[PDB]
Amino acid sequence: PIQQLPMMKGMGKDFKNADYIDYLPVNMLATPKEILNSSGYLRSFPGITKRYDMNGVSRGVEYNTAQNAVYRVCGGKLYKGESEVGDVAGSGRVSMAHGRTSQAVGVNGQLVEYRYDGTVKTVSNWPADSGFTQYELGSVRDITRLRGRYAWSKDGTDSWFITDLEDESHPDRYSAQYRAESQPDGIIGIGTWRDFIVCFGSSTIEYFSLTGATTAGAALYVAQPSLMVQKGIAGTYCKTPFADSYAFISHPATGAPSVYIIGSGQASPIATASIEKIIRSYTAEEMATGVMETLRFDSHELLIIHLPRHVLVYDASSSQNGPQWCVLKTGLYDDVYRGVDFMYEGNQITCGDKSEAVVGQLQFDISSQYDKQQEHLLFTPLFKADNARCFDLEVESSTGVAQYADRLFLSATTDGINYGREQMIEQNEPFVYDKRVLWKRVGRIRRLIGFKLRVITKSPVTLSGCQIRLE
Amino acid sequence: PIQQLPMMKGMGKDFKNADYIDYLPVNMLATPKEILNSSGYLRSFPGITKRYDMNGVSRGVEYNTAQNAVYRVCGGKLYKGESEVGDVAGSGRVSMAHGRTSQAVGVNGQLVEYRYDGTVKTVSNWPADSGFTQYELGSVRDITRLRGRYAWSKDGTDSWFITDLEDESHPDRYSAQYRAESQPDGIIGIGTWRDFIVCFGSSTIEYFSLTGATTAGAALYVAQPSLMVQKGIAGTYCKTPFADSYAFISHPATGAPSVYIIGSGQASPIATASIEKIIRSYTAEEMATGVMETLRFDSHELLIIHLPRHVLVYDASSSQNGPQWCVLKTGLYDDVYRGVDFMYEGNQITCGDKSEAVVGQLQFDISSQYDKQQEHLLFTPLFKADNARCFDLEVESSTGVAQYADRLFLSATTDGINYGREQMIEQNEPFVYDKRVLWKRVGRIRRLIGFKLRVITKSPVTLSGCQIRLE
Amino acid sequence: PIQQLPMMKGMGKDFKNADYIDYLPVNMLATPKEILNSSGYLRSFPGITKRYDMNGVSRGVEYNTAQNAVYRVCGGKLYKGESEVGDVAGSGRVSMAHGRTSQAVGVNGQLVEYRYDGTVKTVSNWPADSGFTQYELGSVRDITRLRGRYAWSKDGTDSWFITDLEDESHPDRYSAQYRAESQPDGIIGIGTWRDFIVCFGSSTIEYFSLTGATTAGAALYVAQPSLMVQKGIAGTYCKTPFADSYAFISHPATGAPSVYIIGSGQASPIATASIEKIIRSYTAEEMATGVMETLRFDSHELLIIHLPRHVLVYDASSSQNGPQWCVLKTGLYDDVYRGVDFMYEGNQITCGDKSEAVVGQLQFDISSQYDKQQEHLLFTPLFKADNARCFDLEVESSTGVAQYADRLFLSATTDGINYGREQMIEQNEPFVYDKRVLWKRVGRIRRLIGFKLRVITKSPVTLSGCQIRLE
Amino acid sequence: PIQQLPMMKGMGKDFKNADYIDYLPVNMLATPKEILNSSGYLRSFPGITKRYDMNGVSRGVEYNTAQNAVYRVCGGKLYKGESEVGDVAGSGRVSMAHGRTSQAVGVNGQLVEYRYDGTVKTVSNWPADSGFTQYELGSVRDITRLRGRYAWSKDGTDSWFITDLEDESHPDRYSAQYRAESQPDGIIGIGTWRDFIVCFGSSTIEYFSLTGATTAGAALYVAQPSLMVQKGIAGTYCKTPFADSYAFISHPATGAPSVYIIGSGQASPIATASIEKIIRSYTAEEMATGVMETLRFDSHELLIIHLPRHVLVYDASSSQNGPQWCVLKTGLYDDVYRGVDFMYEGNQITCGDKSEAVVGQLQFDISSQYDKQQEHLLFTPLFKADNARCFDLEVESSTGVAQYADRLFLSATTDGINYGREQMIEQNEPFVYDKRVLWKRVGRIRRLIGFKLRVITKSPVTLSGCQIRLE
Repeated sequence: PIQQLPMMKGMGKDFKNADYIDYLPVNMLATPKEILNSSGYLRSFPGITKRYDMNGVSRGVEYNTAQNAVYRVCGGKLYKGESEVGDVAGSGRVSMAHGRTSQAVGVNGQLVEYRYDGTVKTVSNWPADSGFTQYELGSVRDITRLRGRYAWSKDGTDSWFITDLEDESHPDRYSAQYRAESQPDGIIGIGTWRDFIVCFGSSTIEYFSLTGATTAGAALYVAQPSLMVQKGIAGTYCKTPFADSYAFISHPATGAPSVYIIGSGQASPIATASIEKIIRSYTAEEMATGVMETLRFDSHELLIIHLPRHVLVYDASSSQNGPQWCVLKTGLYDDVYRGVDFMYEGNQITCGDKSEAVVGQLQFDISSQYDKQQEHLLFTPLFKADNARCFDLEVESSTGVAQYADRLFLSATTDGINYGREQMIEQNEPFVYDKRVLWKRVGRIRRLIGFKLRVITKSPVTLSGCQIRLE
Repeated sequence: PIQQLPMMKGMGKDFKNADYIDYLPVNMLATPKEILNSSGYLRSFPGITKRYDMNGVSRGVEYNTAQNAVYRVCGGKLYKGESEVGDVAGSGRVSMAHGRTSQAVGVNGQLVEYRYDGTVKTVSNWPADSGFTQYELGSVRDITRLRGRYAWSKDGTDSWFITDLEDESHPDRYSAQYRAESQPDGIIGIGTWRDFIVCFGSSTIEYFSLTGATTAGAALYVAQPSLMVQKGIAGTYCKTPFADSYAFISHPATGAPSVYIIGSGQASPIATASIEKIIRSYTAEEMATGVMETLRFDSHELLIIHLPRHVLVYDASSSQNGPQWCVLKTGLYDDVYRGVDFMYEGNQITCGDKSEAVVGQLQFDISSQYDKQQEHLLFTPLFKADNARCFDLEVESSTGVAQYADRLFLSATTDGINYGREQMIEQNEPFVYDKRVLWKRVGRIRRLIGFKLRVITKSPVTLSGCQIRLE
Repeated sequence: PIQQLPMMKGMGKDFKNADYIDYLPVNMLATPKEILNSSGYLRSFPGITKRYDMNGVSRGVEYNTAQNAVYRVCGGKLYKGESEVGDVAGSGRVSMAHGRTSQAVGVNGQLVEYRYDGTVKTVSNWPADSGFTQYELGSVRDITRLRGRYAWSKDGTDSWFITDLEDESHPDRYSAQYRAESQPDGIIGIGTWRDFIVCFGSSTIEYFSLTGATTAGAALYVAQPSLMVQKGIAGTYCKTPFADSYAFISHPATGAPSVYIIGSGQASPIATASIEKIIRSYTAEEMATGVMETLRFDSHELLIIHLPRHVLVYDASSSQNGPQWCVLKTGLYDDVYRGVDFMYEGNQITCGDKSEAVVGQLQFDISSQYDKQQEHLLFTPLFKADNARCFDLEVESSTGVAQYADRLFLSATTDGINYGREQMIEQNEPFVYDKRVLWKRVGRIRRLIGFKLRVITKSPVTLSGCQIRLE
Repeated sequence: PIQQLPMMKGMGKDFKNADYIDYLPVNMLATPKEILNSSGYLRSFPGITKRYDMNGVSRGVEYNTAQNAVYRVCGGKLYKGESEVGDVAGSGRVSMAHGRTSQAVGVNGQLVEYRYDGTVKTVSNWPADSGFTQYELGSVRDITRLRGRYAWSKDGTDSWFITDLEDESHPDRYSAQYRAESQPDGIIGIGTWRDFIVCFGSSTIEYFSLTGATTAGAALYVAQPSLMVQKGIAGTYCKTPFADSYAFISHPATGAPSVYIIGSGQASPIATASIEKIIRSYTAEEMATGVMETLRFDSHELLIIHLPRHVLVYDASSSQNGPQWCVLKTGLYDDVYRGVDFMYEGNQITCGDKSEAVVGQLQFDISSQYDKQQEHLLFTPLFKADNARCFDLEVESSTGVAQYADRLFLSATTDGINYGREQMIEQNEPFVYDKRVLWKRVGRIRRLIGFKLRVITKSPVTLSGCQIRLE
């Protein structure tokens, strides 16, 4: 009897509290596709090759559609593709937006607009000489663009302001300040959904639309209670437009945090129990600092979440049997992934870096990150097979492209935590397209068994059709 | 013939009047998950370890989103986190809300507002000197906060009042009084759903939405009869926002009390026959004093109901096979559970207490309550197995974490009430991750059988996939 | 055991990065129909036979419903059916539209109207002598006709202008200019959906409908934010009305480009992973110049996409097993297909040419393009058939219409990339309707197998019911 | 092994391009009904018996509800029932409508109204001496009636007009001229759906509804863009109200023509690939002259389409497994069906003629058209038998009503084109209701087989339950 073992996700035990957790594949994305007796395979995440040299670690990215080019804030410089454009202060993640005439950056509590001519302005009140209203423009937390106006949220006071129509360096003359007020507090983040300005506080998300006022002094934005969601976000960068709405990480104000996707007046959880355990392992800080982004390539719709010790990628295309989460990492010892700020330009996906002043372009026919071999794990779930005495562990691996006959460590665990002997089998060989990755004799399963299936290589890893002979 | 036995809910007989009741697992939550041949396991509720030392028993808790903190009323003091910020009179349960500038407590019929600057005020009528309308302000029953206005229900006269926008310590100048008015009486509780003030009476639930009127004397709230629910609440704390609406315990004015969740003008029953019997056991009093809370952790969506003798937890994430209720208790003699007022902050869930002046932090890797060993009960439904002989009673447990090889009392019932001989099997062992909790020989089934499967532990208990060999 | 091998879509491995890709049929369309034990067959694309001689290569086509005739722009001439009716400058693709009194061509930043009375006008500002408003009428990108008004998009400035009701040669006197304005940039293309002017930018698509305002200077078109889509188009000719909405190619601004179909406020993906890889193989240029068109015949609803090296046809009527894509080509060495600008007039589908100054009429009873034989491929997917020892490779073919006993090359790959020896079998002979295309002996199957099934013909090729005996 | 052979629709090969086509039953209607192990039968189309001798070939028909009679334009006369009530000029198809005081015929570009009192008037402009508006009344293409007003389309000018309320001989005093205007051109046909005037052009079908305006000059009709259909019609008589909306033959302006039924803003295709090929066999001419009609009898809903060489009938009440088309013909050599202009009066279905100056009434217990023996065919789809010997081919026929023992020609093809030997089997006998149409010895099937099953008779043919023994 030949038995197939699912490999898109495994099961194990958390030795800290003896709870059943999910072993997520490392550096492997699940592609659901009927190939041969498998209906899906697993492919290594594309490697990164050095492309440009920047000032420092990346702090922001955005695909400007006005200039049709990628703008990145890395280190202390602002770039338009490769050419430096200006200077940026601060040291942390910065908010970015763009408009008809300038690229705006929210940094260090300032809304700094770099115009395409070459002039750098800052958002500030109208001069007292002009008969225009003066607002309490405090610090700046997050900025967006809508209808030819920059809308930015003041730091922790439940207020936001929109710039004027024909002078973007100053707010609107009469009515520029708006508030949520369907909450005690919370303006943590701000975005633009379709034509609504979305204010994500804590335990509240609100939508504001244009009212089309004509008299001076009237409010130009009105809340829509029919679309408000009773949930917040953890930090100012714990949100992103994922598919057609916003996917975010919930604030601790409504319970234990988890990943949600906005529906219509409600949020639908996307994180599994294991993902929620990983998130809960973080404090309020180290989670308010998480960065969420989205990627799209080869029918893959990925949501990437970076936290100070993890990088979790959720696939919306391979979630036919529940959410599909994988863990990205750099090196061989669970070091946090190095890529960040993915943006697709021309015909290539370009990413920044978290520790060096470099930028990579996500090559597809290699798996090495800046010419360094990487580790891919593929766990199999536990199952009870008393006295099975299994044989012929076969995996279908797509070979042919590599630099060396890189091998594979196959090992078995009997308790769900502790793995035993590791066997090294050639899983690939350059310029050969018929390999038959197979281990003939495996042990006798006493009560439980699980398989590890680790690979370390600089080449793409494709695996499918994991099967055994149970007899 | 190997047969699997469900553990999430057992059957039994009620010896008082010979009825078929359900045996609800004690201190165990059912997590649905494909473990191995089981598709779900049962995990002990996390234990409580002392965190702080308060003035007295807990009287309320609320997550202040304006301050991003947790406010607890315990004993006679009000705490922000761990440090006192004021003194609260009275001894019973109090209502808590918070706004931009203050934290309001409805206690002893007074809306006492503690401002963050150090000023304690009481909501009272406007001075007669001011040219503002004066209202007959009675005792305060329940309070809530919406759009910067405290709305509070006066005791038992079907009236509620909203405070002024520019002075929270006084009611609104011109139109501050409203009446549900679609009911002969009843304002038992108040709350805010999304943007509507929900007023729960006895045998009715009304929604009030903002009119937006600007002229003086015009009502700022209009009833939405389309959303009216023809059911009430038993007590002023017999309601809680559960998932996206309010879940409550119905008032005797509409028949036998039971647990409902509000849909869209409709209430869907959540309680089963056993829960209805448990609720009906108490009088109208001891139901008016019930408490309801909500917890959310590891995809677990628990609705907790505290009563004078029963603490019942309904899991909304494991109700696929019908509602899933469990019983939480302290000690080995069905004493009521001690933890109360659960609230998550930072990365920990903290709970008050019902008898001692302490606050615990709900540690997960232990199962004891303040270093006191706990009793966990499971049950299997009665089945007719005439002349069958049971062997190889296997139960799968994830062992490994324990300070003692805690044992397990297995016993069988043949009539559904009385359980026979009790046998001790080592169900756990320190630092051993494969145990195979098993009993070789079970007796011959005469007519019926059920199993007890009691555990006494200080460490987490995980159990799944009970099976027997019926032959 | 007789096993059926589908040929609607094969499977293989890319030899540059070892990824599992699909193998689309070449020059074949899958017609779903219960023929015999098959439920579908595959028929060659109709061949092209020379119809007319024109000035140059095709640059645009349209169906003037006012004149009830096909207008083509080939080389430097504009033809109404056969006879030329004007001259068109430039060298690239031109936009076409028509109305009651003229045929408008958008070319070289100009809106040139050739009127049916024989005279040629051009869209230009109203003379300054009149009191009518003057706009900045720069270059043109895309033009459309709706309600007797020509609406054209200014090149790269987000603005679009409409003509006048009584004078199509000049814009509207008072309010002729409109903008999307819910976007940093993008006016890439313009169209008319049902009664709305649809503007496709980068990462946004907007809809405009008639207001009905009669006062001077009032807006005549209003944007409908409810119908907007958060996606753009890759180029100005990367869109076509397919069924009841616009099928387009997404712009690199929203991520990796692919093929979408607009629904109601959202875009439904169409392209498969292999098609997305093929699209991604192209840069921003050589993708913005791609063309898309729609064909309809014999219930076939084809969406054709022309790129510098690939012509991809998507069949909407045969997409019950997922999207159905095929590749068209000219010659035997995967060149770009020469037929372009299909339009059905009278009872014939007439098409232009990409390399010569000719026009074909798409004969159905042949398959040769301008009396030149073509090559069709029918791959079958790989499968694991260890030691199968297959026999009796049968394909059911409808023969009889042939000018020679055309053969068929049958070959098998054992890895998905490299194919073996080719055996020639008569799949056709003139004036015979019983042929039994069959190969008796096929070799033992080692691990995998796939069949190529290539034909080179001047005659129609119909194939169905590919089967083997595996024993 | 007894196998049932379906007869509702066979399959064969068109030898011009060797393409699989659906062999439609000739003069046979499929009637779904559980008779015996068959679930449906096939009944001969009822024969035509001469009723009246008119002035010539029929040109139009309409059921006048105002007079509760039938108006037929045959030859040069207008007939009310049987009697002649007027004279009509021209020789082609005319348009019919009827109102409160007249029967209106659109012919020769003129709207000629025959009033019930014997007055023949023509729609014409008001005399200039009046104070009412004068329009540019061109020719008349199609006419209809709604709300007491005659609405007619001006030929080839995308405009239509409505007559006056109190004087149907002149257009409305102030606002009688309306224009589609959401289309380059095309007013091919006009009708009324329920209360909406439906204007069918090329590529557009629009709806106009009452405005309710009372002032002079205001538009009585406003376009409803929410119901527009983006498909035209081939000719002025290529549309009929089928069930609740209009079934129509699409214009070549939108691609290859087909048959559609209007839904809600979209047209649902009804034709199959074979019917699309049959339609495409004709040019734009010879298809503009196609005439559509509807029939209803015995739970049979029939859509009849007349072309110069094909009469195709679609049965909407027998389309559970797909469209059910049949071919009607006169004589033995596929001459076009003579019957035309079906209309139900009293309890007789009455039809005109295409060649003779007579009118028939569709007798139900015969099958001859004017005492001429008719031909019926029932093909069987091709199935691969591959060395199966066939015996005992039986068919269930309900005999009894005949004047002679009519015989049936049974033959079998092996390639779908050329048929074999013809065997004559008595399929009917006068006053015998138990016949057992059966043929013992059929040949050996080499590869494929199909059956022709032709019956030539003057009597009704009812066939069902065709079965054969394959051994």
